[PDB]
Amino acid sequence: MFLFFFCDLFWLRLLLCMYYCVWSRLCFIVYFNCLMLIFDFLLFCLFDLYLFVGLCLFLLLWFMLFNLYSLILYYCITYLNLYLLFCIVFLLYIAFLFLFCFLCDFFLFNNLLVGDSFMDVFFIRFLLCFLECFSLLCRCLSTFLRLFCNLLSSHFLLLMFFDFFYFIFVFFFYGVFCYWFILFIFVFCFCLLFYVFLYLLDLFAAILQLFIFCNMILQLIMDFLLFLLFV
Amino acid sequence: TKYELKMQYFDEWMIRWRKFQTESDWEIEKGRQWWRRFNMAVSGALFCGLVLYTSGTATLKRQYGLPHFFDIGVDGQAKETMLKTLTSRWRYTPQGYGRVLITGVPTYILFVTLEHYRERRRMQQYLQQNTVFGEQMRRLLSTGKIEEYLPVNIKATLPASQQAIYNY
Amino acid sequence: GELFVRPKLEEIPPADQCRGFFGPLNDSLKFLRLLDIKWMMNRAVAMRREYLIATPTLFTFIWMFTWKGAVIYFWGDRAPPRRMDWNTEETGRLPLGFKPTPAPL
Amino acid sequence: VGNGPTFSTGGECMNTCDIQNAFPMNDRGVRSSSP
Amino acid sequence: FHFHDVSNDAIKGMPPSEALHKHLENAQLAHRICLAKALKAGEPPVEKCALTWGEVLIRYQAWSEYRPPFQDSVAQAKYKKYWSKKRQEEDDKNPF
Amino acid sequence: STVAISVQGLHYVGTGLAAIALAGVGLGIGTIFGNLLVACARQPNLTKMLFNYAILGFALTEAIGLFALMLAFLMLFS
Amino acid sequence: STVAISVQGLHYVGTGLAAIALAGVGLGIGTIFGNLLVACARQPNLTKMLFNYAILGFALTEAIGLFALMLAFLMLFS
Amino acid sequence: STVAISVQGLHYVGTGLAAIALAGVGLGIGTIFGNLLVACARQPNLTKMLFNYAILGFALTEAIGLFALMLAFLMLFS
Amino acid sequence: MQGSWSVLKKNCSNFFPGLLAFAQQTQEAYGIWLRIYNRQQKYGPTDFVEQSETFSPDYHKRFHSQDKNMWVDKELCTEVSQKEVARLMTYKLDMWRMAHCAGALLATGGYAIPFGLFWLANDTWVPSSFNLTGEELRAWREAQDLYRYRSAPSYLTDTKWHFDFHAYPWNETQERAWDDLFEKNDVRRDPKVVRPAAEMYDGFIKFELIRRKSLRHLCRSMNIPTF
Amino acid sequence: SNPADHFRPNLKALTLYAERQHYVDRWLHVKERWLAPWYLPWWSPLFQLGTWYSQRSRNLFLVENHLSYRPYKFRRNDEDRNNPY
Amino acid sequence: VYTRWKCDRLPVFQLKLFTQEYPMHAAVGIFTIIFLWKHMSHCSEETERKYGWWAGYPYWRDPIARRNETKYKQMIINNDVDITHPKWTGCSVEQLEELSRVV
Amino acid sequence: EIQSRKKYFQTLGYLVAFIYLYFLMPKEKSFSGLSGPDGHWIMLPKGRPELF
Amino acid sequence: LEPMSTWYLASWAMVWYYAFFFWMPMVWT
Ligand SMILES: CCCCCCCCCCCCCCCCCC(=O)OC[C@H](COP(=O)([O-])OCC(O)COP(=O)([O-])OC[C@@H](COC(=O)CCCCCCCCCCCCCCCCC)OC(=O)CCCCCCCCCCCCCCCCC)OC(=O)CCCCCCCCCCCCCCCCC
Ligand SMILES: CCCCCCCCCCCCCCCCCC(=O)OC[C@H](COP(=O)([O-])OCC(O)COP(=O)([O-])OC[C@@H](COC(=O)CCCCCCCCCCCCCCCCC)OC(=O)CCCCCCCCCCCCCCCCC)OC(=O)CCCCCCCCCCCCCCCCC
Ligand SMILES: CCCCCCCCCCCCCCCCCC(=O)OC[C@H](COP(=O)([O-])OCC(O)COP(=O)([O-])OC[C@@H](COC(=O)CCCCCCCCCCCCCCCCC)OC(=O)CCCCCCCCCCCCCCCCC)OC(=O)CCCCCCCCCCCCCCCCC
Ligand SMILES: CCCCCCCCCCCCCCCCCC(=O)OC[C@H](COP(=O)([O-])OCC(O)COP(=O)([O-])OC[C@@H](COC(=O)CCCCCCCCCCCCCCCCC)OC(=O)CCCCCCCCCCCCCCCCC)OC(=O)CCCCCCCCCCCCCCCCC
Ligand SMILES: CCCCCCCCCCCCCCCCCC(=O)OC[C@H](COP(=O)([O-])OCC(O)COP(=O)([O-])OC[C@@H](COC(=O)CCCCCCCCCCCCCCCCC)OC(=O)CCCCCCCCCCCCCCCCC)OC(=O)CCCCCCCCCCCCCCCCC
Ligand SMILES: CCCCCCCCCCCCCCCCCC(=O)OC[C@H](COP(=O)([O-])OCC[N+](C)(C)C)OC(=O)CCCCCCCCCCCCCCCCC
Repeated sequence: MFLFFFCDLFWLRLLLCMYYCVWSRLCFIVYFNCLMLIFDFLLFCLFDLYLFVGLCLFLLLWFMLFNLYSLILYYCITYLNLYLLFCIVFLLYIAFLFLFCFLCDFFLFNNLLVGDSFMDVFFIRFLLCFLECFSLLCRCLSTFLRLFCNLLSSHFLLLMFFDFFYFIFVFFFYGVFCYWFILFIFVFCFCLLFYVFLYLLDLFAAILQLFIFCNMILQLIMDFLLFLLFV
Repeated sequence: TKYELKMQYFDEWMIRWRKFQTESDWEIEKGRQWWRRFNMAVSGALFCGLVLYTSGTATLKRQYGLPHFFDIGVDGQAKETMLKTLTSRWRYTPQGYGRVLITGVPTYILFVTLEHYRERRRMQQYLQQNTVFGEQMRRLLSTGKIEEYLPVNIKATLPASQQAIYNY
Repeated sequence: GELFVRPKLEEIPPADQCRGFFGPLNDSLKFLRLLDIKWMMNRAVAMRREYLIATPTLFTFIWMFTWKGAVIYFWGDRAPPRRMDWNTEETGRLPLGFKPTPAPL
Repeated sequence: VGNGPTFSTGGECMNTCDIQNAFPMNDRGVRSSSP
Repeated sequence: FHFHDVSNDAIKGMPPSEALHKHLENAQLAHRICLAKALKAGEPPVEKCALTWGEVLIRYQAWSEYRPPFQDSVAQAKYKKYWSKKRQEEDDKNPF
Repeated sequence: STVAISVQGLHYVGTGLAAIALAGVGLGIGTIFGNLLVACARQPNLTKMLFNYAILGFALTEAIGLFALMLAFLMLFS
Repeated sequence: STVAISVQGLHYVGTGLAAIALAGVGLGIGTIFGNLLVACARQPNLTKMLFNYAILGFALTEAIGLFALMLAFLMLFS
Repeated sequence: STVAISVQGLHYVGTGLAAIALAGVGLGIGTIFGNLLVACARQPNLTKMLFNYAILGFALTEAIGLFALMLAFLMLFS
Repeated sequence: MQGSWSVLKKNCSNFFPGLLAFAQQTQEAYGIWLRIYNRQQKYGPTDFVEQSETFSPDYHKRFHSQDKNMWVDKELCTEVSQKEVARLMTYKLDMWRMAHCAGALLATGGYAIPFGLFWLANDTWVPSSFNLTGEELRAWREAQDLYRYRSAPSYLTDTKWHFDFHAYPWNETQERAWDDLFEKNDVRRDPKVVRPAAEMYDGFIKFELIRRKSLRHLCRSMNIPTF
Repeated sequence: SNPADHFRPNLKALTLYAERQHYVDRWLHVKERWLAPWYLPWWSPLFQLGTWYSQRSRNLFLVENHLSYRPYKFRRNDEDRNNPY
Repeated sequence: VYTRWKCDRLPVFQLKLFTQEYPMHAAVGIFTIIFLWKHMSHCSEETERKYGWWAGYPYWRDPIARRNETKYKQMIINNDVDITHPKWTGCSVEQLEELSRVV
Repeated sequence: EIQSRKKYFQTLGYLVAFIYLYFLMPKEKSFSGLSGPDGHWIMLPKGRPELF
Repeated sequence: LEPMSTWYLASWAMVWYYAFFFWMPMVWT
């Protein structure tokens, strides 16, 4: 089976072509932490710690073109599938993990064995190492699951509320002319307030979820970085 | 001669018509698997030997010197013996692409040669078989094409409870 | 976190100081050090070779999370049924009177 | 005067940006939007 | 002619090979019935018997792929290891 | 014997149980805001960092609340 | 055999379970106002800002109550 | 005698119970951030280390909640 | 330099004479290298001969140490002359490029022929022995210089940017040395003023910690094949 | 249900089907055509890359002796749990 | 001065980007694509009927049946398949004629 | 200049594509069958009688 | 729910793979 379809960004691709044929400065970045990894001067890293900037920026742009514009009614999030997000997070996370593993430095994993020599090695430290190795994969899974479920739930809620608003607005507006107009006016104002609140909440939540999605990958990278001090 | 190009069609057909796989063919495939594992083992041993031979003197001293993890006494004796054996004579210890080539090319050549000749051996074995698979192999080598549904054409043997289809 | 420096040869405690599951495997019990996993773990921790404990674990997880997971899921053998359909070893053989084609020559 | 654009600013206030020193300051105390 | 019973209830207590063979025989019977009807009507067989032929083809594909396992040392060892007396008793006790 | 049943109304029960998860979500939000007021009382100048972090936590909890709401709708509309 | 049972009274249970979600909302609001009173005494000069923040938190909790209440009425009628 | 009954709707009720585990997750997250604001109010300069540890705690808590979601979806589709 | 039909014809015409000259140079360079290697193994320091291991402090990855894994044979003039050393270096470059090409040929069988056509159309990666006249040698040198111009600025910018964004000089003299090290070739740099930068960078990054991307840029600038 | 139906791609244009046997056979023919010529020796890395892994996978499939039944990959109906056929 | 992004054409820059900037990511992406097309590229007829149609499967015209019919007719006509062969029918041609005369 | 020309052509192409997609292209697998294709099989064998 | 479906997962993921391998270089340059 081979299905031929198209993403829902064609108009946005046209706009990007129209507006970015000429250069322009970028100063606001959703995830700015990918550009400043070191805060204490004289610390430098021999590992390619800035390799994630390009992928981070492209992912932010793509996910913003999809999610933020999905608030507009009937707009489609073409990539919204659990296993597709699993594929994306697998690509990124496992790529960085295999970059660290291909380094062939086993000492890099010394920190996996949690605790000190005082703790029993077999009955405490080994169990902690097992749990942390499990927690890495769980972090990957959690990133992808959170990204999927936030969008799915928010859009379900928006659709349900819009259906209720349409129903009451269409089939109960005549009450404006009746003696119970005050009840309808109260309900209508309540609905407008909830509409605005839902839109604001979704707007903020999409950006925040993208921030956290990039933050998880940067955290994975940071968990294996070692900084040397200039002398 | 390139036996893999001929054998890929036969293997795919056998997978599609695996029901008619006699125990002899199954044994042939198990032997092929065992020989693949043996080839892998010998290639790995050769690669390890080449790596050890070309290792630097300081590297060998660090690897086969103190401390001893177990300190049983046999471990130290063996490590000292190996270190002395390696460091006694002069050894060509290249680095970079040279070591890569020296360590890999022999291993790759050995593995590929062994696997190719084992593939030829398996082709001969299937040729010598007196089962439907052997007939299919002979027909493939003769006409150059795989004849699907051959077992039902020549009426290959079936279980006593499944011979009704042949009843014509 | 911080940089790791391998211990010097003089900073490594002696093997006899290591403890096993029950007690130290000193003289008359050295050959049991090979079989005692906890003794080996303690020795590795003492010698600062902790990676020997961590590297096999993490890698294993990866090997499961990447390649063997799907292999088991898609091609693994489930539990056998109660009534088993064994092979009668009757299928495959050529029928009587069949003239097989000659082998290459 | 024409209606053409100028050196882009990205919507950043040069009096508080992290590279403010690279923008010259005029008599009024307002840093320039361009070099 | 008589079609075999390949319903879920009947299939439940049947070996895979027997079920596959029964499905193949049913497909062949349906195809031959359709061909006989076409011949009686005199119309071409290809224009009427395509779907039945395809069903026979797919049943053949499913039937020829399965090879019942050979009963040997390792297979018997696995079967005995999984099916212990305790497990057999538990299965007998279970109503499902 | 071999028996099989399907109850239509059970999907309502599962929906209500999922909604209970919001009890630990709404309370969690109050805890964040409860701490926020105390923090703002003893560090008025640093209201910016505290208010932003309070929003951050609220959205994080709201994610969990949205997790449960999705299951509730799935068990309510299907 | 196969049975298709439709119970007409199970939506009451689901509605009640959804209504339980308000226990968290009420407690969350109580926590917000409890901290507000403590904070006001600590730094009374910032009463208005703390009052506004408490209202913000209350609104967010009330919305969660509406989501929980949304699942209640739907089940109750549907 | 022994009667095997295969009820279908019981896979919904179990799902709703699993979601209740989220109640202890959302509250736990709120506790972390509630303490974060106070900690920032007490040692505001140390905001970064507190923020990172809060994220670490939030991550670990979220992992537990997902395990509940894993069970919830497994039962919902079973 | 971009490929051209004239260069393709030039290299095709001189292909077999070039191979023969390369073989003769291979024999001569093998003799020279045998002499040099014997001298190094006999009179070299213990660390240099035993290939002492130097590991980075962060990921413990081995790399050549300038102090230990490099040795200057002060008494090499007795056995090997300067011209022989220059010949050996030139043959090393040519042999590296020829080895890469031969490896590609062996790997891809007969499917490398069109890529061989692309190769002979450019003088960037052809051996110096393929030039049988002064003009051809001049064009080949021009191609090499073009490759060096293409690659060097990236390496210089990488080094300067990484250091300047992750560290600063300690004293004024080091500041001047660093600033004057990366001046354009139009101006003349005083080696005495610039030398302290060597110690400063030794403080920052030695040759044993050089990163793989910077190594790729350096190899590009040195006309060493990288793929 | 109806709300769930809103999360589908909205620009589906065409669907093409192909049996695994057919396109696998076509790919094998292409590979044989490209790996046949004499100027590509069997010991070259490219030829081995092309052939060895496929041979190993097919051999692993052939040696397989599973006590359980694996339903046909391309059945007409695979949505029924109580009917592997 | 020379820069990959500014001087190279798009295909060359793409190859450079995914070979000397993000090679591991490209390798993992190809691995995942191969897995997806090896294990998630099939759909049975029942699955298509249940979920494969926007508004539902139109049983009143059964498009799947017509699609399969066209497929099988094309295969038979092009490959010159004798669908009356005993293997397809399970009986001899004479038996088929007898059955046709009977029914 | 190069980017301006390229983006001009790309904008025209994307405008054509957008118009076709959102105003002309029919959705596949329609219930009534009045618009869009129902799909078909490809790569079928041809001229291979031995295959069957 | 299609978001939970896998009957056409490969064709669905082709969109992301095209975006990553073919559109990222264009957005990059
Ligand atoms: C049998 C029926 C026919 C179908 C046959 C199919 C055969 C299939 C074989 C088997 C394949 C199996 C695997 C399939 C997997 C599919 C997966 C999938 O789809 O995932 C979704 C996923 C969706 O991606 P997306 O996010 O939508 O972005 C991709 C877009 O292309 C947009 O992304 P982008 O913008 O980033 O792309 C770059 C874009 C950059 O932007 C542009 O260049 C702008 C233009 C964009 C064009 C592409 C968008 C298409 C929009 C819809 C169609 C437009 C109208 C067509 C009108 C048709 C009318 C009938 O540049 C281009 O696209 C370059 C092409 C430009 C062409 C310009 C031509 C100008 C001609 C001028 C002629 C003038 C003549 C004058 C004469 C005068 C005489 C006097 O698809 C893909 O990733 C691509 C899948 C492709 C797989 C390969 C298929 C094989 C090739 C088939 C070619 C058929 C040609 C013959 C057709 C004839 C008409 C019927
Ligand atoms: C450097 C990288 C760092 C970054 C890593 C980044 C990634 C994360 C890491 C984790 C991996 C992530 C996963 C990513 C996907 C990668 C692909 C993948 O997973 O595919 C697996 C995939 C799994 O197979 P499958 O497709 O699922 O099919 C299953 C079938 O079994 C397939 O059937 P088959 O026909 O292919 O056969 C396969 C065969 C493979 O094995 C063989 O063919 C035979 C053995 C080969 C040996 C190779 C050479 C080893 C060294 C030789 C000796 C050297 C020293 C010589 C000098 C000695 C002086 C005394 O295995 C078996 O069937 C098992 C046979 C076991 C027999 C055991 C008999 C009992 C006695 C021996 C054991 C017990 C001893 C007790 C002693 C007690 C003493 C007190 O492929 C394979 O594993 C098999 C093919 C590849 C074989 C490669 C063999 C070499 C492996 C490397 C060895 C050296 C490095 C390790 C040590 C390093 C130390 C510093
Ligand atoms: C179409 C062809 C297809 C080919 C496929 C095969 C793979 C690709 C072939 C090669 C491709 C070309 C490029 C390769 C990488 C080059 C790396 C490089 O630049 O190295 C420079 C380096 C030269 O630099 P150097 O300064 O002279 O020395 C390096 C320094 O020591 C460096 O100093 P350092 O400070 O960095 O020291 C650390 C260094 C120390 O290491 C070294 O440098 C020493 C050399 C390596 C030693 C490796 C052996 C270690 C001991 C193994 C013991 C095994 C016992 C098992 C017993 C089992 C009993 C049952 O590295 C390590 O510590 C790494 C140790 C290895 C860990 C392996 C972990 C594997 C995890 C497996 C996970 C699970 C897998 C799946 C499941 C399997 C089981 C079911 O090269 C070498 O030293 C050796 C290079 C060897 C290249 C590979 C040769 C390939 C031969 C292939 C033959 C078979 C062909 C099959 C064809 C099939 C049909 C198509
Ligand atoms: C037929 C089977 C084929 C198998 C498949 C092969 C597939 C292709 C892979 C590449 C194979 C090699 C290609 C030819 C290279 C030319 C010979 C050579 O090594 O030149 C020296 C040169 C050494 O480089 P280096 O960086 O200077 O070495 C540092 C050492 O410290 C240097 O040490 P040093 O500083 O002390 O100085 C020593 C120097 C001093 O000498 C000199 O200065 C005098 C000049 C000597 C070298 C002359 C080279 C001339 C090259 C051009 C030849 C003519 C081409 C004509 C083309 C047109 C024809 C019409 O002499 C050397 O260079 C000696 C190096 C050590 C020997 C290496 C050869 C080992 C393999 C051969 C034996 C095989 C035995 C098999 C047994 C089987 C048992 C079962 O070679 C290179 O440039 C390296 C190769 C570059 C391409 C690498 C591509 C990736 C390779 C990955 C292989 C992984 C394992 C295999 C599996 C692959 C699976 C994917
Ligand atoms: C007889 C001779 C003597 C004997 C033989 C001797 C040995 C010879 C061999 C060795 C030679 C070595 C030296 C070679 C140097 C030249 C290299 C080169 O190519 O330079 C660029 C070369 C031009 O060089 P240049 O002008 O001198 O500039 C050099 C500068 O220095 C610029 O330099 P640069 O540094 O900027 O350029 C570098 C650039 C080089 O690249 C390029 O420049 C790209 C070239 C292609 C561009 C194509 C653009 C046009 C596309 C058209 C598309 C179709 C249009 C429509 C057609 C319609 C037809 C009807 O980038 C790269 O190097 C990237 C490397 C990427 C490596 C990829 C590795 C993948 C590994 C996979 C992962 C594995 C992981 C491990 C997995 C392990 C699992 C176990 O490019 C071309 O000439 C382009 C040719 C385009 C041909 C037409 C389009 C393709 C036609 C395909 C036909 C297919 C027919 C069959 C179809 C069948 C269908 C079923
Ligand atoms: C309604 C049901 C819903 C179920 C949902 C279930 C979850 C589905 C999630 C899908 C989306 C997420 C996918 C993430 C990625 C998963 C990856 C995965 O597990 O794939 C494994 C699979 C396993 O492959 P396989 O299935 O072909 O395994 C063959 C094993 N035998 C032969 C025994 C059957 O990998 C692939 O699909 C890619 C294989 C080709 C690429 C790798 C080749 C090199 C292999 C090296 C080792 C062996 C050779 C020797 C060394 C090299 C010599 C040259």
